[PDB]
Amino acid sequence: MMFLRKVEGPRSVTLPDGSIMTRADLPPANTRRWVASRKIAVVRGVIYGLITLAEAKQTYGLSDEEFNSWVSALAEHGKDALKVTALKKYRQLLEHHHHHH
Repeated sequence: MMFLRKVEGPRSVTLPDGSIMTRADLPPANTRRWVASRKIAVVRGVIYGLITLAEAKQTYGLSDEEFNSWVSALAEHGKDALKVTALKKYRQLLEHHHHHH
């Protein structure tokens, strides 16, 4: 089962403004203490780095409102609610990824 994203060598993803993080620092739903950086790392890590919210909800979904509260903290400006960086990208990307030339 191969994916369109050839990622393995990089090992770490870069968040829009949050440096690089690996697939090892991901809170495996359990975790111990969910701190701000810890929570924000989940939403940015799963959505921007690894998988879709389908898997991120089944694995890292914990409580749906809880997950929303992380995104809400990352939103700040909620007029459009779609202009949220992590969500806008996860939404816009589905409509034409790019075009390699």
